[PDB]
Parts: sequence; structure tokens; C-alpha cells
Amino acid sequence: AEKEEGGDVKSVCLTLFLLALRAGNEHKQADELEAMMQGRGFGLHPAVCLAIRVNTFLSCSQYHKMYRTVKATSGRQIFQPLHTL
DNA sequence: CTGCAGGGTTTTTGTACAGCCAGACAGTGGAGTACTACCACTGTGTAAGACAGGCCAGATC
Repeated sequence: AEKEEGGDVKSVCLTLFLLALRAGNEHKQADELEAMMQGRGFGLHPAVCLAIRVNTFLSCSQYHKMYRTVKATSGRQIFQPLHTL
């Protein structure tokens, strides 16, 4: 890190790994991994969450209720928590 | 100091071999899928005032 960046932790791990996987490759993973960080969501971008709360009329406590449920059962939580909304 | 010009630097950007796995293509017969209109039918507009005519009460003469 010192010679080529100086404190850039994320990328060194990311570029070796995605491509290392697609080395002995079935592709399946490349979709999930190429989506994984910057575009988009992964889970769902907090703006899409916010809209899907505000615009379907979910009570805050109701929303969180759902969030807990989807998180605990088979999760891999999707929805973003309240304080990040 | 500016201007451009040989080449330096490191690094891009791709082509070069050759083998190989993945998943798309195409079939099927239809499955049961997913998304579609369509059907009546709804919810939110929410309280005062002005104006005419009566006529009785009661003051004023």
C-alpha cells in the first residue's frame, strides 16, 4: 500500500479477486461481483428503499418491522436500516 | 522564461500463440408462468352569512 497508493485499502483486494475467480471460470459469479460495490445498490440503493417506503405508505415502525423480518429469515438482508434512510 | 522537437521514462492496449470451460442457440409439448385488461366503484371537497318580510314591543307625543 505505501509504494503505489498510501492507504487505498479497497481496490487492491477487488481487482485481484474478481478476475482471479473468472480465471477457472464459470461466469455466474462475475455478475454478482461486478455489481457488488459501486453500481448499484447491492443490496438496494437507500433512495430506492426510501421511495418504496414513503410511496407505498409504510409506517416507520411498520417498515422496520418488515426489515427485521426479511433480514432474519433468509438474509442476506435486502432493505436498508432506518437511520440510513 | 516561452516555443517545439529528438528521444527518454513508465505504462498502456492489444495482438500474438494454444487449450477449454460456459452458457447461448435451437427443439419440444406444454407446462404453469407472469403480467394484462376489465369491472364497478370509491375518497377528498362540511358552515356561516344576507336579505326579505312579518309583526309585536315599546318608546315618543
